[PDB]
Amino acid sequence: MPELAVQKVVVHPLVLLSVVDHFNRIGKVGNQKRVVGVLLGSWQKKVLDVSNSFAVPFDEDDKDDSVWFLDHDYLENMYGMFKKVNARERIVGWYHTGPKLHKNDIAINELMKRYCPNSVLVIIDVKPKDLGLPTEAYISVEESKTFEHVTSEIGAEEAEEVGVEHLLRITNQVHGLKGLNSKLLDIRSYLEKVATGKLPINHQIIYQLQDVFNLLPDVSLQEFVKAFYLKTNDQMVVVYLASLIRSVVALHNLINNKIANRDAEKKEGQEK
Amino acid sequence: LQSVGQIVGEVLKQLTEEKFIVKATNGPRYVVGCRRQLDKSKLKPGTRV
Amino acid sequence: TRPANHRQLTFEEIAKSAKITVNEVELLVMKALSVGLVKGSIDEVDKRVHMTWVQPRVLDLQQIKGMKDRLEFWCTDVKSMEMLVEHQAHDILT
Amino acid sequence: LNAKVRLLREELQLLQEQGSYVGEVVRAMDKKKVLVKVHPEGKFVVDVDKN
Amino acid sequence: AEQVYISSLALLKMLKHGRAGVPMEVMGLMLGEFVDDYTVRVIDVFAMPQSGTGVSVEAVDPVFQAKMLDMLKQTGRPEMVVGWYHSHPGFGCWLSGVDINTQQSFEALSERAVAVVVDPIQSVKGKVVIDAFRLINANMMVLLNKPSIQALIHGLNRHYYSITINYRKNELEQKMLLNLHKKYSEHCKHNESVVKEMLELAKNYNKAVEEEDKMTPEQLAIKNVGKQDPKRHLEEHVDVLMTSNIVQCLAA
Amino acid sequence: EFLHAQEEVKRIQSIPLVIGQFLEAVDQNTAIVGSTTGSNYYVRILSTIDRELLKPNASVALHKHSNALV
Amino acid sequence: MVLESTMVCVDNSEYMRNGDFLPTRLQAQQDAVNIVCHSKTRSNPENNVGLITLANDCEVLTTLTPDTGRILSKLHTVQPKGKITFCTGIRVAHLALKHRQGKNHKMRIIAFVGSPVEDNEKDLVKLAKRLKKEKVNVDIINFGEEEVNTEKLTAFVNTLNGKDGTGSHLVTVPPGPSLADALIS
Repeated sequence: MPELAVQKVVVHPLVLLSVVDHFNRIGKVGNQKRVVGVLLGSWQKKVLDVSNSFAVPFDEDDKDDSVWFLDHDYLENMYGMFKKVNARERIVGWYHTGPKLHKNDIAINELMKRYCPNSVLVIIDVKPKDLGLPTEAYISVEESKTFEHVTSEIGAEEAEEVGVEHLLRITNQVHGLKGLNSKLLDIRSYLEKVATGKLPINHQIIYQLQDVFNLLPDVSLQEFVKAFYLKTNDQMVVVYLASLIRSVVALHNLINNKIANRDAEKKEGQEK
Repeated sequence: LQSVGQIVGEVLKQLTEEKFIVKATNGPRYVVGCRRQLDKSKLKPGTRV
Repeated sequence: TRPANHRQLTFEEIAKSAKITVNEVELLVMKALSVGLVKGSIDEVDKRVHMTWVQPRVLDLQQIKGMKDRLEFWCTDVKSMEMLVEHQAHDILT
Repeated sequence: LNAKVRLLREELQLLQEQGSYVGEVVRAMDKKKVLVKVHPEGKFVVDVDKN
Repeated sequence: AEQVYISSLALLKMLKHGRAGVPMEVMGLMLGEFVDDYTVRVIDVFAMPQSGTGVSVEAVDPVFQAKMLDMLKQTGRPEMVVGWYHSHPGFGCWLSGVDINTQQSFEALSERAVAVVVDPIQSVKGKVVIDAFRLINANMMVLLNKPSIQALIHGLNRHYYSITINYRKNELEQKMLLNLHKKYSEHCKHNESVVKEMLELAKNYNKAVEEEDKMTPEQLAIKNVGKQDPKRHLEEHVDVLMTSNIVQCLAA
Repeated sequence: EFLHAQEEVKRIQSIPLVIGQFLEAVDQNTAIVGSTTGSNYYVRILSTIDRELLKPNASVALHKHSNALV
Repeated sequence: MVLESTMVCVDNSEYMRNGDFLPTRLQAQQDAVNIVCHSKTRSNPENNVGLITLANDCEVLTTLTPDTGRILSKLHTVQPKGKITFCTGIRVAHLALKHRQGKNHKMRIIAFVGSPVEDNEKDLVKLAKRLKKEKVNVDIINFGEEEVNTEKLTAFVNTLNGKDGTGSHLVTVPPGPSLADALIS
């Protein structure tokens, strides 16, 4: 089944491409700035549907994280024109490129908060971090800075979907290993850090691992599984029995076809 | 005078969210569309359109 | 020091350590279990308590070291399964 | 296998068309014409085809 | 002739806005660049104010366009207007007497401007329905009898001449698309999917057996007589059922 | 390539559509339909749908201009 | 006078609500901003002003605009609070001047400093030379730090000096009551 959540974000494919285009066109890139914009869209009962976006200019200092420049007024006037075009376009959130977070992320957030308590922050990188979905969404309010593993899926309107198409187990398994490796890197990292007296001293991180191990996996290993297994083969044995029968049934329908083809050919003179 | 003429119809039933049954008087029975600017709350079962 | 291989432990060992009698531990686990300090079930067929863990255990450091090697073994096992799949055809559900 | 594919692309092209009226022939005449009464419509004398 | 090149991003932008517009006319301005008169690039487009009466030659709003250009200029993407779009939704792709007049005003301003028309209601076919237009403006409309033709093209101007619609692909946008499907969340989604099926199997099994029992006496009865469209259906049905069971099997 | 062709055909006619009611199937891919305009035609029908699970009382959507059963 | 975009630095801090100025330091500032904006705007309609605050926490109240009304509104709502944030104020204004919402103009900062600024001189001189490269001028109109605190600021003007276009000006008035007739120099 697909993953769903309390709040949910749907981000349109149109939106994503727009960021790709913004990064190359503004031509400011090659200074390695944050490419930031405001996201617009359609929201209802508890669904963010990101219907629209627009880029915002920004210039930040390249030797100070306290000194950055952004204009509010630009947001009102442009918003005003959008309201005039389509009134089904509310302020949902904003976007930042990532792939790392800033202190300053907190600073763009305070502003969007005012306009609506819920401001989604989407971390979008074209440059492929992940070979599944390379876009991840968080929703943040400060305590400190929170995050949320809110689903991201690509819904669409009728027009949007056709355009996409104009332009144009095994998958599971590659991803599965991937995930293992990401955690693996983190442990090696943790060991290093602890060795060299670096901030990690988080209780949570040890706590999650311990429980996880107790359970064990069952697509490998037998160690914890063996008692469960005894039941398991018996159920599988039955599914297979069913499968057998149906293969004969299929085979039979193929015989009917052949006999008919044979008859037809034979009487004709024979020609395929 | 530039503005478009208005044909009278009744909805028989709602097929899809994009398809409706109307029995119009430019021609006969038709399956027709509906604007995406219009409310769902206005879809009501058996109305004049 | 490995995964769990059981969590059944009998009253006799605990009662000795606790220095309360065999009768007392039954009543006690029942008091403990009400609170949900104990997550577990009580088996009265061998007079053993099957425990279910939930303990914090704050600051592990040594276990962590071991944890890094065990996880590593796990990455390899899935990898093997993957190789075989790659070799033969293409998974198409249709 | 190729023949069947060629059959498909053809079919799309033809489909824009304009139909035929149903009638009933009242009687044939030797001018090589037929009198037909079309059902919601009137009756006409029409000139037979080739085949 | 001429070739207008429409951006990858651009087509999608055009389609969304017009669809909202349905069935009233929508126009906007097109931005991009000119090289020679041979090539037209359309990088971007913006919408102007809406009308339920229909577009008009005096329906242009000077403040709006002026203002927007500044804000786009600020973002670091200024360009001139290469021409304009207007919608016809099922009012025929062929331009009206009214639109030619409109079209003349712009071309008074320009030296040449393109009209791009989309039919958004005929865009719900599932592949593109876009048309590009210009006026009859000789040069290479002159390229039954031989003195007759050159003079005819000369004499009369302002007849409908559609032109070629194209695009140029861009590698980054192409890759983004492939990711938007997958046979972050996807990692979980795949694993989940394998699990869920197994639980349900008990129910699935029962439905799967039911279909098979109904289907068999039928093929026998049909065996006697000629064939009909349900026998085939019934045979086909069984084939698919079986395929589905494998996937359930595959999950463990 | 076979698949690609199959996509095109379903598109060719789409809504709005006119209604008629099926009189009879004359033969393979030919039918006599009577339209609810009350003008009866002899028509083409595209091969993508069953031709003897169609009822003799079934109302049918035909195109307007081409008059073929969609 | 000249074609220039000025970022106006208002100093909102707790010395600025004190009645060592008749009647209120914010009110005395307020008249001065008003005189300067009308003189400049009158020269040409092209001129632009932005507002930024040199105290509390640095904020850009407004970007480039040629309208007196915003300017005035902000000062009316305030009860001034804050501490001096001078070094960063120069830096956020400086970044703003680079890219505009107005017109292509020259860069000036007009600043009121009604509070006792103490800086780390060495870093400050580095920032002074970085400004000089981009050729940015700053004018400080200072009071409330002559006879209560040091004049480090004389050095600031001096350091930037090497030409007139960066030679800037320090307009010094006593901490006692003064009403802008001499604070508009």
